[PDB]
Amino acid sequence: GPNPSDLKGPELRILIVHARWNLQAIEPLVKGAVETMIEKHDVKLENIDIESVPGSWELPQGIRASIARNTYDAVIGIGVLIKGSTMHFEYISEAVVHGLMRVGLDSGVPVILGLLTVLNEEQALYRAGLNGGHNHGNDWGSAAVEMGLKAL
Amino acid sequence: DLKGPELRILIVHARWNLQAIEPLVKGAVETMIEKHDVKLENIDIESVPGSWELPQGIRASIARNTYDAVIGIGVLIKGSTMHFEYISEAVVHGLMRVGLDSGVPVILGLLTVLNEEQALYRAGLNGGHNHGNDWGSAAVEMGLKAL
Amino acid sequence: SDLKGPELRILIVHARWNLQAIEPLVKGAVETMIEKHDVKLENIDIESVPGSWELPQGIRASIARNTYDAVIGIGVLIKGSTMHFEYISEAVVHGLMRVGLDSGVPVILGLLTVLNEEQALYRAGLNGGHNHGNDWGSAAVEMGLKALY
Amino acid sequence: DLKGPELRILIVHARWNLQAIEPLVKGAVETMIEKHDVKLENIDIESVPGSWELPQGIRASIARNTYDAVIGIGVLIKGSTMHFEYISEAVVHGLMRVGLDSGVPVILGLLTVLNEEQALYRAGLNGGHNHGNDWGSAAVEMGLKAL
Amino acid sequence: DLKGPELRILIVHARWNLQAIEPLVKGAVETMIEKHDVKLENIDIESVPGSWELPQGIRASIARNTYDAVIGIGVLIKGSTMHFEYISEAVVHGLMRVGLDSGVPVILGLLTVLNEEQALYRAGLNGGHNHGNDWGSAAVEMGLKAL
Ligand SMILES: Cc1cc2nc3c(=O)[nH]c(=O)nc-3n(C[C@H](O)[C@H](O)[C@H](O)CO)c2cc1C
Ligand SMILES: Cc1cc2nc3c(=O)[nH]c(=O)nc-3n(C[C@H](O)[C@H](O)[C@H](O)CO)c2cc1C
Ligand SMILES: Cc1cc2nc3c(=O)[nH]c(=O)nc-3n(C[C@H](O)[C@H](O)[C@H](O)CO)c2cc1C
Ligand SMILES: Cc1cc2nc3c(=O)[nH]c(=O)nc-3n(C[C@H](O)[C@H](O)[C@H](O)CO)c2cc1C
Ligand SMILES: Cc1cc2nc3c(=O)[nH]c(=O)nc-3n(C[C@H](O)[C@H](O)[C@H](O)CO)c2cc1C
Repeated sequence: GPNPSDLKGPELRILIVHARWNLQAIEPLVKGAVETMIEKHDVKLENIDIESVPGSWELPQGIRASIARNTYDAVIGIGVLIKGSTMHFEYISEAVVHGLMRVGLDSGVPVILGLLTVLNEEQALYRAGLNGGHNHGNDWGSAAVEMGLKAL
Repeated sequence: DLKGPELRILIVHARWNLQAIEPLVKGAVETMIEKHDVKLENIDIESVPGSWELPQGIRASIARNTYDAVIGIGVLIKGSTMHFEYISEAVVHGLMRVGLDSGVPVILGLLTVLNEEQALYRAGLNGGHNHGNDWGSAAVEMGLKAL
Repeated sequence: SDLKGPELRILIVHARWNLQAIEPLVKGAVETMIEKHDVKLENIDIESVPGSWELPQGIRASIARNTYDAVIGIGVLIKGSTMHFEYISEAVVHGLMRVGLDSGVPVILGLLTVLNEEQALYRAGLNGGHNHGNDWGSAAVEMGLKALY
Repeated sequence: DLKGPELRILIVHARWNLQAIEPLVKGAVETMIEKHDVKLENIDIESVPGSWELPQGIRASIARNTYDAVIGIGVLIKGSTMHFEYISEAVVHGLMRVGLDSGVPVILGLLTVLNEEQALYRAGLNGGHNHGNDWGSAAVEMGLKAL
Repeated sequence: DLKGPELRILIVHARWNLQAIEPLVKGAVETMIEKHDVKLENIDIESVPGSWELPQGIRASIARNTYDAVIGIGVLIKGSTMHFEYISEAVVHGLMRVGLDSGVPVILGLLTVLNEEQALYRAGLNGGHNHGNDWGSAAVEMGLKAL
């Protein structure tokens, strides 16, 4: 499984952009990422910006717009895509993931992937720390801090 | 709660499967006007032959005029060949690229369905929800956040 | 379409694998542009390349040499015993989208990605099918005009 | 008949599955020389460990010297993992990119097969047709059309 | 018989599945030093949380220092969601991009497997061949050919 770090980033500025489809799963993820950065990495509450966009499709664009306006040491993109009856899931999952990798590489700002691509709601909730699962948001918080520091 | 009386929105839609396209365009327009105070004269509506032309039509139009947000609308239905799989992927990638290259929010109004029924259901027919409404709200929201 | 493009310059690049299917497609695109959209025969350049893989590159080279208002890329890819079909279908389609977006010139997709010969011939107007080359011709004129005017 | 006595051709090939690679390189070279009058000293041949390095080895080489066309040759065989699926796609994409970025025609000589037999058959063994010959002609034609 | 006593090599590896990663890194390093005369001081070893961070970690590092070649090592195992499919593809595409953008050879040391056993087997355990050895030799070769 994952192997996080014990790094401190009191001076890091971190941006979190999350979609709003499936808020039930999004909230615990955001909260986990924030709590872990503060309590475990000494990031300051004032240095964490939180923005939202309607859906996962908008994540790469929202992130790109925000890092052009302000300066961040790392960004976490959070969203939940659930397979439905159409091929929508397959095609936008791929476009969004590609989009996030591009924004990070174009800008030089680490973009941490907080995108869940699941078959059903249960899988999402389970990865958000509910029903006995592990909250992946925590890992994302630690990844952001680590990448923020290594980025300089 | 978001109002954009000064927003300029572009809507580019393909012409294959007009039966499903029209309700989507209409739903988007009605929602922006009636619920976000966008002005009818501030909404440009253009069309292209098919979904393949969507990225290019949008790229050309945003180079000519200035818009706060764009909605690309089309309907791709799986057929007997592999056409559907390969162009769906290319068109979706194309739309993301035009949005990122230009800095202009591009809202995805592309239905990629197995059959006609699925598209109509997502256009508000037969008891379904009209996704066009969601796209209009998204365009307004992204347009405002874009500044 | 009631659109006329007597001043449009159109480029058609087609591959040579499966000429049986390629010819009717090219022919249908040309005849439609001329007879239905008043494009002038002398304003239509026709070029060929060995295979679909070369399509994006041939188009990129040609639109850097001359000026065109719209381009139509024509090729036929048929599923074989290897994964060749799946991988290059995807790369070629992506390449044609890229060339159109990089250059600003409308690229009409005239690429058939079929499971067998019959599907391609049918889409070329044979055996009771509709010739897709006609639609491509009309799309190139429309996009050419909207490219500018 | 296309003749290119003044063309400079580059051939970069991987080294995994040499049994299939050699005949492909050989067919491409023999065909350019014997049928298109390309000069032996005008053909550079380079190798890289595997297919993954093909795009990078080609990019490096066309930055150093000037070539009219390039042929990238390699063989990918489906194995037990998903490696085949993911690098086949990335390599093919990488080869298309290098060609478009540079303006130098890149001919695809990458076989993506399910097993060894399929690759040998396409290299001209066991009653099959050597695809290397086709690639040689394609490079000459694209080399001349590139100017 | 390639020797690169003056080569500077960078190795960036993720930390998911350390059980498989360590043997891979070790095989790569040992092979470069014992078989290609690369100096232990000239090998930088960095890590990142997961495979998703590999392309970015590598890009940041080759912007700071100068390396003749890079090896990106990570292990992606198929799970219950579609995560594996989507990020395997994006990471592989990402690594090819960083290598083509920068001009620095990037050796793919990414295992995309269906289960833990497949990964350990490819790391030289349970009778398998250590793929890290192959990657170390590829890096030396591409580093030397890169000039
Ligand atoms: C049919 C359909 C299904 C969608 N499913 C999701 C989903 O599961 N998760 C998500 O974040 N956004 C989803 N979206 C929203 C998408 O990311 C975006 O807001 C819209 O396509 C318009 O840009 C969906 C949109 C559509 C039209
Ligand atoms: C065989 C075939 C099937 C097509 N199916 C669709 C479709 O379902 N929806 C759509 O908007 N366009 C479709 N198109 C049109 C495509 O987006 C484009 O206009 C044309 O390929 C010419 O560039 C299709 C074109 C072809 C050749
Ligand atoms: C195994 C194999 C199958 C091919 N199938 C097609 C096909 O169906 N259509 C086409 O235009 N070209 C095809 N090509 C040619 C390809 O588009 C191209 O010319 C060359 O592969 C690299 O120049 C094929 C090439 C190979 C090696
Ligand atoms: C598990 C595995 C399977 C591979 N299979 C192939 C293959 O079928 N063909 C090929 O040219 N290279 C293959 N390679 C090598 C690849 O092209 C490249 O040299 C290395 O991955 C390091 O970049 C493979 C490498 C690995 C680790
Ligand atoms: C559901 C899930 C599965 C993951 N699986 C892997 C894996 O198999 N290998 C790996 O290196 N990283 C894995 N990661 C981590 C990923 O590469 C990355 O570090 C994090 O998503 C933060 O951007 C996974 C992350 C998630 C959320």
